[PDB]
Amino acid sequence: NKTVVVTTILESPYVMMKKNHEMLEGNERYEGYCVDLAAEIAKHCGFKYKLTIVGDGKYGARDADTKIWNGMVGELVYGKADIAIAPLTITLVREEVIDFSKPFMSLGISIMIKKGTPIESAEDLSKQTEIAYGTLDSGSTKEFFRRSKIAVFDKMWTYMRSAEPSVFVRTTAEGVARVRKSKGKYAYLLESTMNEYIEQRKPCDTMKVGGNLDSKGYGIATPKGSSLGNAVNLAVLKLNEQGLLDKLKNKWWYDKGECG
Amino acid sequence: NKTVVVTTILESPYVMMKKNHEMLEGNERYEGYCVDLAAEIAKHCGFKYKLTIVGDGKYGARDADTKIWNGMVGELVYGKADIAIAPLTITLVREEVIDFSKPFMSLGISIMIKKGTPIESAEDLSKQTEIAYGTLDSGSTKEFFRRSKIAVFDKMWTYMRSAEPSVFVRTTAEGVARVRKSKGKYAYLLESTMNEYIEQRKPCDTMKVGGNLDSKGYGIATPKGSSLGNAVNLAVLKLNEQGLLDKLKNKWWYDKGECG
Ligand SMILES: COc1ccc(C(=O)N2CCCC2=O)cc1
Ligand SMILES: N[C@@H](Cn1cc(F)c(=O)[nH]c1=O)C(=O)O
Ligand SMILES: N[C@@H](Cn1cc(F)c(=O)[nH]c1=O)C(=O)O
Repeated sequence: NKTVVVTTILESPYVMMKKNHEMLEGNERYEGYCVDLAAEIAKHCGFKYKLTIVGDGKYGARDADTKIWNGMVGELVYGKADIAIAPLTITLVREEVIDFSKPFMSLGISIMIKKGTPIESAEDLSKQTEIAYGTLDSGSTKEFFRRSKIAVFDKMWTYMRSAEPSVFVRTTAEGVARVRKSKGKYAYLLESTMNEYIEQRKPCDTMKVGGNLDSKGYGIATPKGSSLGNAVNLAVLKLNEQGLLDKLKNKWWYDKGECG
Repeated sequence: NKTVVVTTILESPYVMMKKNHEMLEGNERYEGYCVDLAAEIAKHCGFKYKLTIVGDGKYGARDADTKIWNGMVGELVYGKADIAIAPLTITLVREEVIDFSKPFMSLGISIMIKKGTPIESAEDLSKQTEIAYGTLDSGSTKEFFRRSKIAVFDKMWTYMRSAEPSVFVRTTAEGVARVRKSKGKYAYLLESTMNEYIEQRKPCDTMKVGGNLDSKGYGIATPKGSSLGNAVNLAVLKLNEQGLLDKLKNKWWYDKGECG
């Protein structure tokens, strides 16, 4: 057996640097839902591991011209990492190049607004131009709008793709900051899981509105043909059935909520 | 290529006999969410199929003594069917003997009450004895309580396993009938999906209360090593991403709701 190289991404509250990470080493430098999940998965599958933060800080997309995969998906595809344990959305294009465990968490694209913003749905956003809106610059959310044939979402994509200044952001933190500093003139489309987390964070000035636009899940990913695939999948199912995944979500989302 | 034998189960609104099934033949005799799903899956995977109703009318469990698997899982395990397209819950014990596609529908165990029943949660049920409660006699819901280490659910299991007369029912329809005819003295624990469907059916006298006890999903199942596994999994992801699964749920659950 060899130490398993785990690729993941800095995204709250999945993986975050501990306040005093400078005084720590190895896996101890990080904390979060996926850090806890990695420990449980490794324990149940019987392997030693090393957490690493994805080099380019991306989730995973294929360049239409070079055909090269970036982000965590890329690290798995090219063998730079053995497994990805992060909020990586299970999608068809990814399932074609890597393997996914059954989902360990549910989510859907949602709307985040600065409290008081006169928006209640995606339809509302699409029917007005006063309030700008966008998504994470790369990832499954952006692709959802790019590919959607649903009238409302296609109308939103047409606006976002040519809006200026750009409505796309590099990170969730940037999207949240933009919502918080735009006096209600910017709304952010992001995964419900991140939205729900931020809503319970000071200064408690954001809120999730409307229902989710879709329904999907995050899965643990391995390179196709990996000897870890089967065990990891069974571990996810066992952890869900034992109520551990629900326990972990409450721990990182609500137990220490900062908004009452 | 050979005609694919699909095993499924009579469970509303997944698979139901058309009103005039007697005048129809083959797959045309049935209608429902899973009937529509089977057609879409077959279309995308390029295969011809024959719908069959599981012989013993069960979902799938292993006898602790004979080690024999019954229900739809059994039909796959022993090669009597090539694929199962029904509301079959993805569980660890099943994943060990058959393969599951990524989930095509989300669900969680929930509580169904006759309107007016003074119950709002599982905790409420566990802390009283006036109102009896049970689950489907066999399936993942019963197993959830049998295996749960969570205090409230373990307390509920202890009561249900020895309650008399028996609180377990043979079919969902029987559980619903019992709730409807027990004047509020019986509450039924069942999958949220079925609960949500029944709530919009006349005589509109039942309702879902409290949050779900767990979070999981239904998956399409194939015998381990099946040449259909990969294609079927990709088909499920494609159908979800195209919004077809959401369209199908609205079609069979809400579009024709009977309660306003
Ligand atoms: C936590 O349990 C689950 C998380 C995610 C999923 C899932 O992948 N999907 C896809 C379409 C609807 C749905 O729920 C199913 C169950
Ligand atoms: N999970 C996504 C990445 N990702 C993350 C977010 F927080 C969000 O709002 N949108 C998104 O696409 C993926 O796997 O690409
Ligand atoms: N989906 C389950 C079967 N099943 C169905 C129900 F409607 C219910 O309430 N409980 C249950 O276990 C399985 O796969 O065993």
